[PDB]
Order: sequence, then C-alpha cells, then structure tokens
Amino acid sequence: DAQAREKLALYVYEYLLHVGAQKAAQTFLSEIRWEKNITLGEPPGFLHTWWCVFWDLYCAA
Amino acid sequence: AQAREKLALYVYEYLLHVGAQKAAQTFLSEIRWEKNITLGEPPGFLHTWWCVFWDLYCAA
Amino acid sequence: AQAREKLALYVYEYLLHVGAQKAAQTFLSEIRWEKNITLGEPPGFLHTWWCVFWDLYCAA
Amino acid sequence: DAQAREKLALYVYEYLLHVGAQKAAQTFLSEIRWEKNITLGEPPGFLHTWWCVFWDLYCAA
Repeated sequence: DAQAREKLALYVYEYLLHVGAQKAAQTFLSEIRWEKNITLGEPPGFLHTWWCVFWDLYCAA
Repeated sequence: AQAREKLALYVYEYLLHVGAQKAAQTFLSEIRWEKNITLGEPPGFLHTWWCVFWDLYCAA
Repeated sequence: AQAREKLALYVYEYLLHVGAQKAAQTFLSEIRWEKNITLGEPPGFLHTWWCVFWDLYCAA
Repeated sequence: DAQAREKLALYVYEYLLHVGAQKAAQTFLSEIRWEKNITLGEPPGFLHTWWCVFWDLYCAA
C-alpha cells in the first residue's frame, strides 16, 4: 500500500524529467520530502509506457 | 498523442491532491498547457489506476 | 451487474472467433440471453484485453 | 503467446461452469480438442474477478 504510493511518486518524478518539466520535478521532491534513492530509465519512462498500454485498451472498447 | 494529454491532466491532479501544489503550477507552465482544467475528489484518478496496475505488476 | 452482461457478450464473441460456434449457441440459450448481439473482427475484444492482462499477471 | 491462448481457454471453461452454462463448457472443450489438465477455483472464478477489476476501472474514467 505505502510501497505503491512511494513508487507512483518515483515514476511521476521520472515523467516530469522526460516530459521537459525539470523545475516541476525538483520542486515535487522538495514538497514530498523525498529522502530515498532515485533510479531513472529511458524516456518517456515507465508511467507513460504503462499508461499508453491501458489507454490503447481503453480506446478499443 | 491524446493519450499523452490525458496523462498530463491526471498527473497535474495527482500533484495537487498529494500536496505538491507548487510543482503542479510549475508543471502546466513548463509544458505551456493552455486547455481547460477539471479535476475530481482526492486522491485522483492517476492514484486509482496506479493501485490496480501496481498490484498487477508486483515487482519493486 | 452491467459488468457481468458485457463479459457474457465478449465470451460469446470469443467462442465464435475461436471455432467453438456450437458452445457459443448453447451458451446464449443456457443463460436465457435475450438482448441484441453485435461483434467485431476476430480474434475479439476478450482476447485483446486478455493479452495485456495476462502479460501483466505473468504466473501460470 | 500460446501459453496465453491456452490460459484464456481454461478460464473461459471455468466461467461457463460457474455461470450455469455447463453444456456449453463441455462442448467448448470438444470443439478445441483440449487434451490438458483442468484445475478449478471457486465461483465466479478468475476471469469474472479480473474482468470486474478492469470494469470498475473502466467506469471511473
């Protein structure tokens, strides 16, 4: 449950960096007082990829 | 491409409901967003989707 | 409850597109289905959903 | 890929038994010439459960 909330934050942060919103990403980590490791993938990152999978499925119904 | 625009909205919603209102404002301005904005109740839809999705993916 | 009725339709579609046309007919008749029926291209929507879902669930 | 197709068939079969369509379930296994093991859960079975999860998500957008 908490592991989920922490992983959403991480992947939102990554998105903000790849979407060209770097200022926003930095302030986001300040506002949630993020004291944990940060491990980054390739653009457009995990959240875009999995969102688009579910979108393609949403638009087929 | 209309997928990317809905994700942006739901992320902006996430940021307000998680108490990252500053980032939220900065976000819209950095992507130069100009469309209309509507939201619902916290925690917001991105959180709702994530909970079932991440429970499916398990992992770390 | 309207969830259960869409699943039935998509299953009836699966059965026709997978070559289980006999089962398909028997199915409708056993649940006493009386609503209108529309389908699309094979393999059908239940297969489409399943492929992304089962790839998420992995398992066995 | 094939593992997926085989697991859909299995879980469709289970559904047909729990939904009160037992004749249909039997003929289904004939028509696909199913020569593999059959392992059954509790009603309403795996496919209903996971369908309803995605439905609840579909009806929240």
